Amino acid sequence: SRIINHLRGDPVYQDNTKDVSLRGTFLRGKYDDLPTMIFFTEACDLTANWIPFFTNPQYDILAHRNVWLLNPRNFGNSDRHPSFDLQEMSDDVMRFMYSQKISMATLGGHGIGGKIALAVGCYHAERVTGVFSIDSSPMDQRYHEAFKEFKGYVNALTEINFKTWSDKDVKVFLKENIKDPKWRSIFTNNISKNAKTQSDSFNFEINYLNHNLNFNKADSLGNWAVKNGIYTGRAHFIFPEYSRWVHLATNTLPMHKVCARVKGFGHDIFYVQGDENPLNHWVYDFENYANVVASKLNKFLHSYDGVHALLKDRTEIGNFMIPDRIKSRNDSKHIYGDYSPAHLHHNWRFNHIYEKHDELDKKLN
Amino acid sequence: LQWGSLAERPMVDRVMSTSTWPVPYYQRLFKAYPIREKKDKMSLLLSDIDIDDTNWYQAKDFLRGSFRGRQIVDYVENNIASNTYILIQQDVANMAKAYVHDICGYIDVANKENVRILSKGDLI
Amino acid sequence: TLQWGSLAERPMVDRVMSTSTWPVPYYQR
Amino acid sequence: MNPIQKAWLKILEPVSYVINEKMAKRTGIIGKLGRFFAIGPREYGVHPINRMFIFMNRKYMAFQAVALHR
Amino acid sequence: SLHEKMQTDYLWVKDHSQADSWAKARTHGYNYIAHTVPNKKERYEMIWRSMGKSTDWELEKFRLGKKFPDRGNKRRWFKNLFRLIKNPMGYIFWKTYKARLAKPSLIVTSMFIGFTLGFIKLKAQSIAYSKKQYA
Amino acid sequence: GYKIRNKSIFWTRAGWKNNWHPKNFNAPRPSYGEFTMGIRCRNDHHSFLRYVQTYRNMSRHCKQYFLGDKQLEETFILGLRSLFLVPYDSQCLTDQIKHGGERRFVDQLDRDFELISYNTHPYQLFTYTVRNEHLAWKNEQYEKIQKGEKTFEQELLDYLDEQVLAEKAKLRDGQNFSIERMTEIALHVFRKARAGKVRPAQDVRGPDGNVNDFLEQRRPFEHPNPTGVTH
Ligand SMILES: CCCCCCCCCCCCCCCCCC(=O)OC[C@H](COP(=O)([O-])OCC(O)COP(=O)([O-])OC[C@@H](COC(=O)CCCCCCCCCCCCCCCCC)OC(=O)CCCCCCCCCCCCCCCCC)OC(=O)CCCCCCCCCCCCCCCCC
Ligand SMILES: CCCCCCCCCCCCCCCCCC(=O)OC[C@H](COP(=O)([O-])OCC(O)COP(=O)([O-])OC[C@@H](COC(=O)CCCCCCCCCCCCCCCCC)OC(=O)CCCCCCCCCCCCCCCCC)OC(=O)CCCCCCCCCCCCCCCCC
Ligand SMILES: CCCCCCCCCCCCCCCCCC(=O)OC[C@H](COP(=O)([O-])OCC(O)COP(=O)([O-])OC[C@@H](COC(=O)CCCCCCCCCCCCCCCCC)OC(=O)CCCCCCCCCCCCCCCCC)OC(=O)CCCCCCCCCCCCCCCCC
Ligand SMILES: CCCCCCCCCCCCCCCCCC(=O)OC[C@H](COP(=O)([O-])OCC(O)COP(=O)([O-])OC[C@@H](COC(=O)CCCCCCCCCCCCCCCCC)OC(=O)CCCCCCCCCCCCCCCCC)OC(=O)CCCCCCCCCCCCCCCCC
Repeated sequence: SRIINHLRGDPVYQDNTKDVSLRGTFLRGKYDDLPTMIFFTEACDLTANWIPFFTNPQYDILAHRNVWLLNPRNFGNSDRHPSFDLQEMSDDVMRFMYSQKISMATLGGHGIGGKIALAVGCYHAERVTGVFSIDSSPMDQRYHEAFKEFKGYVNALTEINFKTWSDKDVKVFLKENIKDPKWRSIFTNNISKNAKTQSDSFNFEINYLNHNLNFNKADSLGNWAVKNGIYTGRAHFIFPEYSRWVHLATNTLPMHKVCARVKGFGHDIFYVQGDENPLNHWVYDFENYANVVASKLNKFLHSYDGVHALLKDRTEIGNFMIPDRIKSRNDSKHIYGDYSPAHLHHNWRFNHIYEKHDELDKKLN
Repeated sequence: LQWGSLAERPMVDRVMSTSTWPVPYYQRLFKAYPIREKKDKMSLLLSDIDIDDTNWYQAKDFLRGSFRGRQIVDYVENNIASNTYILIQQDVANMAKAYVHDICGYIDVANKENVRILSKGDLI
Repeated sequence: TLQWGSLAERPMVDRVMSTSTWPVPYYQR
Repeated sequence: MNPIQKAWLKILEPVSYVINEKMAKRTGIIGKLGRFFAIGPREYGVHPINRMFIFMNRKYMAFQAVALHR
Repeated sequence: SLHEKMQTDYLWVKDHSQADSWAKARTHGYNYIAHTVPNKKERYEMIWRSMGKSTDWELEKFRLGKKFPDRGNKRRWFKNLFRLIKNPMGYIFWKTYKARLAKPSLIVTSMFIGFTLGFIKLKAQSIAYSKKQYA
Repeated sequence: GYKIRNKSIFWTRAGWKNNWHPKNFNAPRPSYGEFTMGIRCRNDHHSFLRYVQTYRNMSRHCKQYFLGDKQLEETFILGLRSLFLVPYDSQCLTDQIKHGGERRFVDQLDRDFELISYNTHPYQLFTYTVRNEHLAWKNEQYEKIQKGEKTFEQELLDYLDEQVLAEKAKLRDGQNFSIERMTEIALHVFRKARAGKVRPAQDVRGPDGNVNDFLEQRRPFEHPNPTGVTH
């Protein structure tokens, strides 16, 4: 009703990668003015599944930020385009932020969603306050067993023909071809019947997706290319102890390799204590995994997200002075010294809060 | 005095910053603590301590700051047969007794009224 | 980061394994 | 800050006036010279030697209490 | 359309009022480069991307424009030298903190000290033997 | 995938994508008869006929080593034309080249014929090697057909014709057997067939991220000393 507001639209196939519009759910915050959070769900996975996590009073995440549960191109309700270039998919978000009048946002993702979130910070860092990645890493996952199954399932889904196949023929096809319970449930709920019951189809573009995965090259979603670059801002990574996607042994190095400000394990990288279970990827289902992610998430948003690099925490804003490089300012009669860096309002561009407060300041004097 | 908007949070939570390239390489090791002052903040040791004597002793201290609280303290420490001020309710025995002894006392009120109304005159 | 460790352990930070096997051979092909 | 620094300021009161009021705010090399030799409180004026004694004094004194308290 | 709409929008591309007074990095990162880090190639991409935004991805303007050094690194050797003189123990302590996190055994630490002090002891004897040769 | 982002990639001081008349200080200037005493120039109008005679020599001198292979003469002719049609179809404005593209290409082709006259041109040696590898495989088929045996190529054609009948015998709802379906049927047979062969590892990485080379033998150590020859 009010707290839950998801704009409604129809996917449009686009020949130009720039004329792509993103659609998703918006969760309003408790308080009037709060920075915004953009969260990307797992590929081919529903945004609704993350609603109970962000709308739980015990966690109380909305008390911190407004949440945009957004679908990438070719997923959910967003527009469709065969290219999956993270640079193109990142510009899509920047246009969404512009159309919605968002100056800068907090980015999050689950699995492959984490990659999409980090790409935006890599291509648009001046407008991203922080990144919170869940069970993902900026890494090539083409040869990870977890990815192969997803890559394998998507290929099996191309065999079904909704026109000829009956509803029962589908259910039998999924159970036999899809062994994973969660993936199976995700795909079933992704099936939708268009108006006038003309026929049933998947909400996500099965053709464009399979080509990206089946080709299994740099543009594949499992792959993380050197072209994506480096993320300059705040980044926190949280993944299960026993995770098929991110192995603690070596899959943590890409974080240091791709994120410049990542301090290391115990500060920006954590593992959730858990058992070996292929379903641990879906932390929102298990309370134990979710409770830790939420606490760590609330801590990142409250103290670490949107904080200058050389400052430890948000507590140091206004009391820690950063050294200045000589000959860095245009003014020639400037005595170089330490300064506290400027932290701006989350939507200072599309509002006039600075113009308003300037007037109030004059009234004092 | 000024309180602002209840809905709005402190400007610190709203004010944000973003990164860019180039980036400083230095990774902060510790938080700066040039001046040793941590006033007005309570100790974090008071985290998971179970109920003890400090709870009823501090309760009286705060209750004695009010007029109604002073009556509770004086009555509890004088007119309650308990071997400890750490009151723990695990049964509603003492609560039901006080209710049946009160709600029952107000019985016969209607029958009493009937006596007056009916003793007024004889129908016949 | 630019502070990866000592020179002797530099060839350690290169390997990225696709499986959960321990210990992991360090050499990156 | 310490008493010895305060004594310098009283002695350098007229010098502080010339460099800060007149020179420091002038343009050109005269300004660069005044802003460079500006007089005031010391940037990075701490004395590590004095701080070193304080540390070693406190560390060695705690050792005295253990060795002497037998 | 939405792409060009936001590019032209002044609000979307507008420096904050205090932006002029802020310290500005006047280099793209091509003056001092990290050559042996595993993200070497990723660093170059951010330099290439920064150079393109300055010229609207028309790098002919960069070829024609003036190239400048990193004037922020000026006099950096002198400055570190004065900090070492001001407080050598603090300069040495913090510059070696991350290295000292991995402490070797008592045996190794003793070998370092023993061989170092023994080398200094022989150096002193050779200085003394030179005074014997001068006499 | 990846596109060049620099918009000025094809810019030169002479214009966009100009590889015919690069800009240089000593530019061509006209000459006037009434004022010109003498001149030393090597340009002439003999390039057209040299272009013709050069084609006839390169063709006739390479056919000396084809041994009457008519199919090779015709294939070589198509390749020889592709080498002479470069200036006629190139983006480069070969008519606007600095000092005459006609003379330039002719002199360049003459250097090729010099090697052809000695039978040392890489295209010649490449042709002999490519042809011998082809005839050896065609003779292997001929020897198998004369013996009544079936070739590996016919076993697939026959195995594919039946697989199509099985697919169209069940495709009754629709009746458009596209070329796409016909294609993915053959590829499924080629991958299965190619995998059956004992071929050297071509892809760097197999199903796992590990490389498929003989050097990708890591711990644990479980191989003993190597054994000697058996008598
Ligand atoms: C008619 C008769 C005429 C008579 C007079 C004739 C005289 C002719 C004068 C004309 C010549 C000057 C021309 C003007 C130059 C203008 C150029 C310019 O714009 O500035 C560039 C230059 C650029 O510096 P920058 O951009 O600010 O930053 C530097 C970088 O960051 C780098 O800094 P960094 O932190 O990164 O560290 C690196 C640095 C420092 O690196 C080092 O480690 C070197 C340290 C050298 C000093 C220490 C030596 C060691 C021994 C002493 C130990 C001291 C430390 C001990 C510590 C305590 C120990 C317990 O490297 C340098 O060497 C920097 C030098 C500046 C660059 C110039 C090119 C140098 C290449 C050659 C190097 C070898 C020469 C070294 C000369 C010394 C330079 C300081 O600035 C200048 O230095 C200008 C100097 C001009 C001063 C002129 C003053 C007036 C001269 C006349 C006075 C009267 C003289 C009378 C003489 C009588 C006869 C003997
Ligand atoms: C490379 C390998 C081979 C190395 C060989 C050895 C190298 C030389 C060794 C020298 C060691 C002597 C130590 C002296 C006592 C230091 C005690 C102390 O607590 O330190 C803090 C102490 C500061 O404590 P403070 O007195 O309270 O001053 C703070 C005030 O706020 C200061 O107020 P401010 O902030 O306004 O001042 C600005 C500041 C920054 O400005 C500068 O310092 C830069 C320019 C300074 C001029 C260049 C210095 C040239 C040498 C000085 C003159 C010759 C020697 C004088 C005698 C020094 C020995 C006491 O000035 C200072 O930092 C302090 C003043 C510097 C001294 C200048 C006056 C020198 C004349 C002394 C007169 C009084 C003594 C009577 C005469 C004694 C002779 C009989 O530092 C010093 O005073 C100077 C230390 C110099 C050390 C340099 C080299 C250290 C690192 C060597 C590494 C060895 C390799 C092994 C490393 C292994 C790593 C893995
Ligand atoms: C003004 C005077 C000028 C002249 C004198 C100039 C003197 C300059 C010396 C300056 C310092 C040297 C550079 C040090 C860089 C900073 C420290 C460092 O290396 O970062 C830590 C880093 C690793 O240490 P870490 O991160 O703490 O990990 C260790 C674990 O935490 C825990 O340990 P772990 O379980 O992993 O392994 C056990 C332990 C193994 O136990 C050890 O640490 C072995 C050391 C035992 C004591 C050796 C005797 C002490 C040497 C100094 C006294 C010299 C005696 C007099 C010499 C007379 C002839 C000149 O490993 C270590 O802890 C570190 C060993 C790695 C080698 C350390 C660097 C070489 C030794 C120092 C060179 C000294 C040169 C002085 C003279 C040079 C003249 C040209 O070391 C490296 O940089 C890796 C480099 C690869 C080293 C292996 C291959 C080296 C092959 C060349 C050997 C050269 C021998 C030279 C002999 C000298 C003549 C006899
Ligand atoms: C009731 C039962 C007994 C209770 C006894 C009470 C014990 C109280 C403990 C009190 C602890 C004190 C804490 C404060 C000190 C901590 C700071 C420290 O330096 O500790 C090392 C500390 C820890 O090192 P670590 O890497 O963790 O290794 C720990 C252990 O070494 C372990 O390393 P590991 O795991 O690799 O084990 C291998 C081990 C393997 O060792 C073995 O397997 C057998 C050892 C056989 C030794 C044979 C000796 C043969 C002698 C032949 C010599 C003949 C010449 C005689 C000349 C006669 C002339 C006629 O080899 C070593 O570890 C060598 C360690 C050197 C030990 C030297 C002392 C040996 C005898 C001590 C006897 C004490 C009574 C114990 C009775 C127990 C009997 C069951 O090192 C540091 O990192 C701190 C900085 C050290 C900088 C170096 C300079 C330090 C020197 C100043 C220290 C302060 C003042 C002096 C203190 C005493 C130092 C010896």
